[PDB]
Amino acid sequence: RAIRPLKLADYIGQPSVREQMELFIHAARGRQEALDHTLIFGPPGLGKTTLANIIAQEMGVSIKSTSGPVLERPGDLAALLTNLEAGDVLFVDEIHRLSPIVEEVLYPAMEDFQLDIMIAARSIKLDLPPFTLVGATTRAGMLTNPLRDRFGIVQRLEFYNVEDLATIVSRSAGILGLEIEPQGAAEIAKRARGTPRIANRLLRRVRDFAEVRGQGDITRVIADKALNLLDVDERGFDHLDRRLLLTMIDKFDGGPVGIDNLAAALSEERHTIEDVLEPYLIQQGYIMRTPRGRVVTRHAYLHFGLNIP
Amino acid sequence: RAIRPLKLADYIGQPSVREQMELFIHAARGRQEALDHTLIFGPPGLGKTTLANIIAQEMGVSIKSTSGPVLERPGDLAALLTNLEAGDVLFVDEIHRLSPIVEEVLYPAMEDFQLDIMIAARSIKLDLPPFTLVGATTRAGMLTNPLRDRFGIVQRLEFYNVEDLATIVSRSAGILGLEIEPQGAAEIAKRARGTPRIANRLLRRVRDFAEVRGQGDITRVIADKALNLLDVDERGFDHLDRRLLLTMIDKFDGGPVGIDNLAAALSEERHTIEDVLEPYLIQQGYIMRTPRGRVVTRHAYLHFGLNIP
Amino acid sequence: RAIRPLKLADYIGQPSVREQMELFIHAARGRQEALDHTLIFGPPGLGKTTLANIIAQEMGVSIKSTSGPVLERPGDLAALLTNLEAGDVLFVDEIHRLSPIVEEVLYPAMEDFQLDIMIAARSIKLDLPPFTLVGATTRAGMLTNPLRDRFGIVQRLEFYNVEDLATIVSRSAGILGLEIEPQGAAEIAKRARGTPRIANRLLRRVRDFAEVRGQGDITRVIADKALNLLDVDERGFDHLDRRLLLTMIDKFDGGPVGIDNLAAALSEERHTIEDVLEPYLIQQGYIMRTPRGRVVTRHAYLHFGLNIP
Amino acid sequence: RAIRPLKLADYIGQPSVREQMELFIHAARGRQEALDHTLIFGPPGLGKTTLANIIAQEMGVSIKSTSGPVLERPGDLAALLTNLEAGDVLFVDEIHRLSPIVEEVLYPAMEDFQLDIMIAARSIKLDLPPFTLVGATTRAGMLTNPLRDRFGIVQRLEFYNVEDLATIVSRSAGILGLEIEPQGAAEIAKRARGTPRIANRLLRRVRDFAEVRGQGDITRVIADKALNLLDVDERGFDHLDRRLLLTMIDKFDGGPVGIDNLAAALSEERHTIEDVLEPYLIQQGYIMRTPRGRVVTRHAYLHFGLNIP
Amino acid sequence: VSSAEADAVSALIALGFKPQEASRAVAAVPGEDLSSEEMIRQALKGMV
Amino acid sequence: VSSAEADAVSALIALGFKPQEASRAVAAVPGEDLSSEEMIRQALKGMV
Amino acid sequence: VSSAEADAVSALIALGFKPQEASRAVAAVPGEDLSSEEMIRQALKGMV
Amino acid sequence: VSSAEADAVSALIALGFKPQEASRAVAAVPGEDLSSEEMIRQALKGMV
DNA sequence: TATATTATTATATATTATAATAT
DNA sequence: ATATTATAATATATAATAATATA
Repeated sequence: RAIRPLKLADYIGQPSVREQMELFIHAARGRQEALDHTLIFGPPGLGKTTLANIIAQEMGVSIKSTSGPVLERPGDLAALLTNLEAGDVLFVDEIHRLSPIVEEVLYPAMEDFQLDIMIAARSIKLDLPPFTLVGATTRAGMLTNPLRDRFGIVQRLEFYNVEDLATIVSRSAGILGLEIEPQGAAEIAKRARGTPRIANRLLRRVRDFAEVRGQGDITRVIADKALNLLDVDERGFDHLDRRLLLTMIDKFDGGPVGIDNLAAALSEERHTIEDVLEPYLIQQGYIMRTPRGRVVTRHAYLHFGLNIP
Repeated sequence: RAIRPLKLADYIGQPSVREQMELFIHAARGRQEALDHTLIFGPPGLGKTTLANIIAQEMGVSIKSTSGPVLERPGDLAALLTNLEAGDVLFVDEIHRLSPIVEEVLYPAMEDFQLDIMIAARSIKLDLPPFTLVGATTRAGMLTNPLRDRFGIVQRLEFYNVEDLATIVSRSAGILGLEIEPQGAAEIAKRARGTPRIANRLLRRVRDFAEVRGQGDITRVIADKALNLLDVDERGFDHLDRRLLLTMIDKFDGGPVGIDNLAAALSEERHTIEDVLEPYLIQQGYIMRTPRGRVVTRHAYLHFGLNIP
Repeated sequence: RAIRPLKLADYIGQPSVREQMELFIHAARGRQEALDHTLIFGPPGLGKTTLANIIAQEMGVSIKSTSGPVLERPGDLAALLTNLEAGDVLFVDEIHRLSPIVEEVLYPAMEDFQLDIMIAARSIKLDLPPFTLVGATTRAGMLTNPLRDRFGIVQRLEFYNVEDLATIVSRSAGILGLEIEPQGAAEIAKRARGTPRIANRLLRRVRDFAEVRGQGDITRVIADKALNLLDVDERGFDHLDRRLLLTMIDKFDGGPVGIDNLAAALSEERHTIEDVLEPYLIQQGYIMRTPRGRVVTRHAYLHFGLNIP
Repeated sequence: RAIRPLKLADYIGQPSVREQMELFIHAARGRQEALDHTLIFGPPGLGKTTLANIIAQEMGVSIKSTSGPVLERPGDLAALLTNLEAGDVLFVDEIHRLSPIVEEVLYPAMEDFQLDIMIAARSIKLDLPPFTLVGATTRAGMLTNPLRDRFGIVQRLEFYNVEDLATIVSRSAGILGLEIEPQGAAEIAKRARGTPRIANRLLRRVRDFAEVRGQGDITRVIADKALNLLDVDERGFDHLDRRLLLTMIDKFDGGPVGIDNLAAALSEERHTIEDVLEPYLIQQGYIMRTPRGRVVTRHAYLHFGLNIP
Repeated sequence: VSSAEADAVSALIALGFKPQEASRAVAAVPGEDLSSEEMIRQALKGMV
Repeated sequence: VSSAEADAVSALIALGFKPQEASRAVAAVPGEDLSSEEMIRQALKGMV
Repeated sequence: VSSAEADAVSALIALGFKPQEASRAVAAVPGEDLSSEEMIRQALKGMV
Repeated sequence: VSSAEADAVSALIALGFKPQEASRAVAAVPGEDLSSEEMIRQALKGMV
């Protein structure tokens, strides 16, 4: 109902995610048991912290939704440890971006809810109340696997299909109070590059654009106006993406050839291309840079309908 | 409240290795001498310090739990050696990470318990008390050949046998108070991942399942419900792993692959895959890793009825 | 307090090798001058450092022991040469991994102990004292051809046969005061790949077995029960070795795959893999090496009662 | 005293190559110039370093020598060519291993003995004094054909027959001054392998029996006990060649075999075997070269005592 | 301060603080004649 | 410094200890001109 | 720091040497009253 | 100190030794009455 | 004097590289 | 007979610390 919805049925995410470890934890809560540790991870900008905050609020427990790179010091870590009580829960964002001292002071906490601090000098035995840490990282491959042993639950994120995207945009437009057509929801889902939280941001932007030039209802001409304004159509092709693929088909026409060469042809930084442009079409069956080189399917050619055998 | 076998005789899971370590315990006690240097290596995270504490209990003498960063200088380890007494022991870790100056300092320390140091050149000879030098690393292969040859006993560590894994699962469920089934215990031993910590995490999660889905009861069918609602295969595959298999047999169709293309198409960090999902199946051997691209082995082909080039 | 042999006849194995080296010893005695520089090639487990020490005492010269991996810069070499004097010798091992500038420094240093490297200004004319550099590497193929050609004494060090290994076990038990049955000596000699270092280690394990489970000296029955308790068959198999055998004959059908793939499957080093495998695999004829891979023989497959398909 | 050949009369080698280099030197001296860039592709070191020393002796100038892989940078080559004076001799072994930029810089050196480099880019014009480049490499087959096209003088080398061993016995043993029997020299040639280096080793090692025993008897077993094992049926070959014949006959049946298959069977470098053992064994008619496989001749079967397949 | 507060301050510098802020944290919420753990716990929420 | 003290200081310097703390530990516990091994033992008995 | 020095550095860069090595080589020799080509030649003749 | 000592220092520097400890090894055993190769030998025996 | 202004010691990270292979 | 590029090293921009003239 807010900018970020609250109830779990508001955000019908991955049906496996929506089914597993939600009804299970809803039944398991109230058993006088402190919950164990949990990861949600995937592409960035997907509001995984919002999902964890949601999980905490149907658990009805005090939560401190925190960011790891903000909390670099062990002192604020211990401050958040003494902030909560028995059987509580803590939320941290981007745990993999921390100084090691964070992890070797949270290791006794993971072990036996213990705050071992050093001051011959001797370390001091300081127990902590039972708790829960949830992990909210973009990528946790660089996270150490002692932690991966300590964290008991992992959940991944993936690009959303058009049905989940359509349901999400319809629910969030009902949150936004729009008069969008179901065809409007489908066209908004197609224009968006998945990313349901960023898709919600795009829906808010498109709603502002439509309210600037009209009412809250969404019509196919308004969708075309937004697609031409944002230079991204329902095929998801960026203007730079469309221009570069037109350049590639204008010279090699699906010819499998090397990247440096195409980067010099486009006069663009190839690493920026690597980390932005082709992954998005690479999640679909569009771009297939081979050992011989780039291969683009004729499905992408169907944007203009010209292809060769 | 972590897992701990109280004695090496009480230890289960590697009954043969339990027999040789009982042999070693009786060798030290019956001869009333310091036990030989025993080389320990296996899984990286297993609570080796806890095992050393159990061995300390078996001897009845203390063991100074030390590691590579603990003994990065020869000075503090020499100080501990001076603080060592007759018939003691000293746990050492990250010996491969340790400097070669530490290695030459410990050469006379285990060479009949002596010490040689220089001061125009002058020689100073020192003696050391007899003890059992303990060398434990995650991988013993980085150790220099003369030092390991000068070392005595070598002990390999590994995850338990499938029957031993099921026995340990049954013991932990009795510790956890779960009304487990031996068929369910064998199911967990099949899904044991080679990791007793993650295995015990699985026992916790299926205990949650049997609390919320079963009537506080654990059977084979309850275990099958839990490990059908989750990422399950008796080898240890996940829907992560199933997705990797589908893409690998789908994108390049059982050929060598480009890791950048894998990360772009799969939409996960390749480092996360090669740190989490790849190494277990490499231990399973179901892939072969080439300098031109990793290809799955015949297990994936028979897993889906696929041909061989 | 060590049981290291220090006699020429102590390493009576490889009698043609020992006779030729005795001829070289009497040659150096009759020369009363600089020896030809020596590159002995031989896999470990054989006491090759002990052999270098023994021939150094037969020269009546002091020996300094180090290796090629230890050295990293020709200034360290020059320091070692200055420490050596007339009538000295320096044990060097694994010279293949060494900086080349060390090699061009040592070319005149083995020509006539000379060093004429550049400081332009005045260059050095370092003519070293008369002492001959020796090498005790494992394989000379990975050694450079100019260094292999320039060094005078070259010899293969080989695993010892059952009679010499049993005699070595008997004489070491004599130093240890222990008594061995000749049949037990024969079985432990034909086990452990016929290598005196591993033979002595096995002797220590078997005498510990006779200290714990036995009540006296070692017989054939006591030794056999020791090997069965240690899970050592007539082939001297290790548990990791049996695991590798199972993987190569089952997962890979003889294993026609490179050493990198199998070493990663074990998660162990290439050098560790080979120096375990070849000294027993080659002498038993259970695997050969192909550019496709170290594929096992039919003999290895039929060892476990498996018929070749 | 240097036992190595100094003058061309002292040189022992191919008479045809000797007359060819004599007429090259006469043509150079008749032009009042140094010898031009002579290409000598064949056995590296054997008759190549000695040939460069012959050129230095005939021209009466200082000689500087290096290697192919040593000169990684063209700037180093330009530095040494600037340091080379007029008419000086340069010996580079393995000239085929140069990076192409080194060869591009080197092309004016055998064009007109000047640094007429072809290179934001400035053509440096260094005063390059005339010099003789002793082009040494394994063969001209893998040589770059601009380089092989630009060499003014081209010649070859071959492994020598028993005449070089006879001339070595005539010359260097007289330089040694100790008695050698003529038929004793002939039976020494059973293992001399037609090699001047092996002949030098035999000259150094015949003295071994003379200094162990003052009686000085000369028999066939006395001449063989320097290398007591015969290591051959007859005429030159060694234990390594014995292993080669064993793996051709017992394993590869003496018939066709992949070159890499035989190389991995030897567990040795293909290039090392092909440069050392292959051409001499082909010379005595033990192997013929075929692209489909390395098959051995009638000599290999008949010397082994078995029938010809 | 007492031995408990002194050990607390030593732990505070030992984890990264500086002595004067440890001192005013102790002085803000002083502990009286009990074990160190409880009032260091209110100090660590008192420092928030 | 005595011969045993100087040898012990050089030994602890080679062991990685700072020369000041090595000299303090060597001159603190043992007596004067005692056996080098035992006073090295006593100097290295110290811990933090 | 000189026009001839800069020309020598650029020539050694074009010849394959590193700019840092070219600077070290042109600073290693005190080339004075000489042309750039001959100063480069004596610099190559200098160390070797 | 003489030209042999400076040549020894420069040769040890070009060999890769650190200049301050190379200079200390040279100055500890100078070749005032003996050759540069001999005092380089004695210096290289200093740090073994 | 303490302070900005020069030295000099690690540490990933965007580079260079090769092989083997389709093509 | 080109390229290409999938794995492998590598070298320096950016962190740090230690003298040093100067109002």
